[PDB]
Amino acid sequence: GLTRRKLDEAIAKMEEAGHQFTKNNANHYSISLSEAHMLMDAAGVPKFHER
DNA sequence: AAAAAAAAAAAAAAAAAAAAAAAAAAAAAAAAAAAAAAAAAAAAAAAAA
Repeated sequence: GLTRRKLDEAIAKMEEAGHQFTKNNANHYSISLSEAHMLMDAAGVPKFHER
């Protein structure tokens, strides 16, 4: 449920760190499930409890 | 000479079998539906006119 602009904001906040968004056989960003968790953990979306 | 008694006979009654008829069951189809499998059109990502 993250709009494209929100997801680009999240990856602009995240990617400059040491993390690399692992790509599959192609360049397509193959964000692992844990990668997605971390991304939206620090993306700024409050959890169902922390909100 | 005639009567009665005795003996060798047809007709009716009872039981079983073979013809046929109807219904039900096994089967043996030609047709359809559902599920499965083998390709395809908008969106997304990175390096470069």
